[PDB]
Amino acid sequence: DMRPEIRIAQELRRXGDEFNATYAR
Amino acid sequence: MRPEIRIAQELRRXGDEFNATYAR
Amino acid sequence: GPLGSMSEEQVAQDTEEVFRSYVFYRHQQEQEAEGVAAPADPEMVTLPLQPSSTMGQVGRQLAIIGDDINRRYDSEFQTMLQHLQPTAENAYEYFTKIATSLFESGINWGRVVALLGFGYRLALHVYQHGLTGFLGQVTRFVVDFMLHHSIARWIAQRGGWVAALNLGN
Amino acid sequence: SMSEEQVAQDTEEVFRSYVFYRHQQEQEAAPADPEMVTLPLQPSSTMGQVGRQLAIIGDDINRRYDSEFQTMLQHLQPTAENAYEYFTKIATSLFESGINWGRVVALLGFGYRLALHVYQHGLTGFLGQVTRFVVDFMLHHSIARWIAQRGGWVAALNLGN
Ligand SMILES: [Mg+2]
Ligand SMILES: [Mg+2]
Ligand SMILES: [Mg+2]
Ligand SMILES: [Mg+2]
Ligand SMILES: [Mg+2]
Ligand SMILES: [Mg+2]
Repeated sequence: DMRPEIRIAQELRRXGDEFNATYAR
Repeated sequence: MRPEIRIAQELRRXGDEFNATYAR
Repeated sequence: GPLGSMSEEQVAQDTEEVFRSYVFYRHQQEQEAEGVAAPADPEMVTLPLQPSSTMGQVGRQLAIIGDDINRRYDSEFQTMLQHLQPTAENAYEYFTKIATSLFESGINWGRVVALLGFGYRLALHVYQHGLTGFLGQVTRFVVDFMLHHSIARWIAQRGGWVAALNLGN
Repeated sequence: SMSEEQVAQDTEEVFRSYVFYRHQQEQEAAPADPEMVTLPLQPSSTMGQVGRQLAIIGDDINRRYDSEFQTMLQHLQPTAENAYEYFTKIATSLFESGINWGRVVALLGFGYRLALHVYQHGLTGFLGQVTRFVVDFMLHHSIARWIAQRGGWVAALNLGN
């Protein structure tokens, strides 16, 4: 698979964008 | 003198004492 | 006062205060009774905080409203961090690479919070593997990355961290 | 092969041990500052030893300056709002007439005394802010470079006599 530092950033961005969609008006 | 000026003065005095004592 | 005038250094000092409360109240809410969870991190359980303040509330509120989202990512981040094997020697380098990649397509409030979350998870992970006394280093990673990669300016241009108190459902 | 950013990271680690061992000494010479009594430190390391050793060998000098610095901090009345501003002014004046190892140590000492003073007056949770004052002042005003040019903080382990 991809290097863990790459995967972590992808999942942080995924999570961040979920938070933004839910809580940023 | 203002407290911050005296603090800096005493830090220089302390530091130079430390240096004279411990810097070979 | 008007938007645009706040300095990045003000945001940086505030970020340290926000991150401490984020860490404290996040760790507090994740604890479970009856020994069913991982042992608490005593450095986080007893982390000293400034007297109750608006910046402390920002950190606390972002931890609380993110709780459900955060818990859904627990198992995958635990796996990815074990794979990463961060150490005292490489934590800075890895933090920088990961944070840079996080923000490569833009900044938004959710991604800012995700950076706080990553700092929290990195600090907890290295503690669990025996690296004590490192929470201040991770806090510096967070603060300095934001300062040097435009995040502090993005926050400042929006009025500072207080603007995050409007995040919610 | 020593970068200023490496020296800055080491400064955070040096200062934490400096604070811990200095407070431990003061309390064995006023109510303890529990944030310093229970300050987490990295596992035994060279940088941790640097902080401990600089606190120990300066103990006699520091004790002789107790009354002067504690009184001047009471006069200064630093707060959460102005502490960094005063720190920067004082640190700038400390190094404007020269840099030497003793004055570098004096800056650590002032960081310790400032952190203890504000805690004693009710400002909890501020030790990280003061640690940042120390690290960032040194980094941004070329003291970290001065240290790096001497091989980094490990060179301070040769201070003694
Ligand atoms: Mg609240
Ligand atoms: Mg390690
Ligand atoms: Mg180390
Ligand atoms: Mg946004
Ligand atoms: Mg702010
Ligand atoms: Mg405040």
